[PDB]
Amino acid sequence: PIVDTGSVAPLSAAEKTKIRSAWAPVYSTYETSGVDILVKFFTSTPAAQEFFPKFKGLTTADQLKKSADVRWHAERIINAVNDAVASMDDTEKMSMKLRDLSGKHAKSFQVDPQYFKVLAAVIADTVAAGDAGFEKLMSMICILLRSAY
Amino acid sequence: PIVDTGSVAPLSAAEKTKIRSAWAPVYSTYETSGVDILVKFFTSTPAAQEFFPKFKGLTTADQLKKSADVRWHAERIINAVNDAVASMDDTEKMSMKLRDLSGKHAKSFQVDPQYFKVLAAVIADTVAAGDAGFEKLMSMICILLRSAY
Ligand code: HEM
Ligand code: HEM
Repeated sequence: PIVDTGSVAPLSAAEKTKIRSAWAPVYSTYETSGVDILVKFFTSTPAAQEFFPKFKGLTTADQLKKSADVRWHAERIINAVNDAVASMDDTEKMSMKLRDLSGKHAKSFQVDPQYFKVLAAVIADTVAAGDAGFEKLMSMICILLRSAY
Repeated sequence: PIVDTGSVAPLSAAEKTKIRSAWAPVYSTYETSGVDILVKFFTSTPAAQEFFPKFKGLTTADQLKKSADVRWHAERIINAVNDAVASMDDTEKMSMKLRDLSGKHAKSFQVDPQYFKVLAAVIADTVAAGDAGFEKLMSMICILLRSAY
């Protein structure tokens, strides 16, 4: 399961390879994947909706997929994950970028840190449901995303 | 015409209104608009191509529209303009964000500052060809984008 506290063991060359494979297809059409992942997370997790101000009024999954605000937010989130995937070999660069992002979530967007893993899970199901390796990569991302809180 | 030096007169309430109108449709489907604007700029301005490292190998306009790298870069650029459009009433906020962006272009991406206006022109043709008001908004953006150089 995905964790957002403590530490997780490094990624093995084997795990990185599977991740890159499962990711390629999804990121290949990130504009669609991203929106589905975000629309899914948003609709099924009511408690977290108050944190998407620009989505006020939107409710049906159909309205969301059409809002340019939703698409932009999804494209940015989905590309952040991609940056992480592209940096599995430079864990130092991966950290700097995410810690920076952590700060923005805590100081500006003011989002409750508990949902990072909830959304991470949706991304995991969609990309490679069941793969522990990918779950490990999402854990690193969640742990770093909470580093500024 | 669009300028990237000196200063330009403030935007009148009348100009801001036309801008918001011409922009709404374009930004409404920014993922497509952005890619066309960028693909157009890139293909017709060979001299500036060396500054898009992630596009090495890409040549036909068809290849570009399919690359995820091109789409992401276009979506980011097109949204930067949108941020500016959304801030015409808070020229102070508009400056901070752009100056920051100026620094990135000069210190990291290392892009030749002369093309800002060339691309700004393509964005102007597409959005509201001929409108001086919109050209004024693009000038503010180019002047600020060169402030770090
Ligand atoms: C793996 C999880 C997540 C990733 C990788 C992620 C990534 C990002 C990225 C890259 C941005 C763009 C920031 C910028 O424009 O500078 C962003 C913005 C934002 N994120 Fe997160 N995010 C995550 C989870 C969440 C969650 C769970 C929430 C809400 C419960 C959230 C709420 C926001 C908000 C409110 C913004 C600001 C959007 C705006 O006003 O334009 N994020 N996030
Ligand atoms: C109105 C004009 C322009 C705007 C508003 C604009 C906006 C942006 C934005 C918002 C980014 C994202 C930066 C980030 O990821 O933090 C960016 C990246 C970039 N821009 Fe500009 N840009 C403009 C013109 C240009 C021009 C003319 C060139 C090249 C001749 C250029 C080359 C780059 C490069 C190389 C990147 C880095 C892309 C990457 O490696 O991910 N930009 N620009």
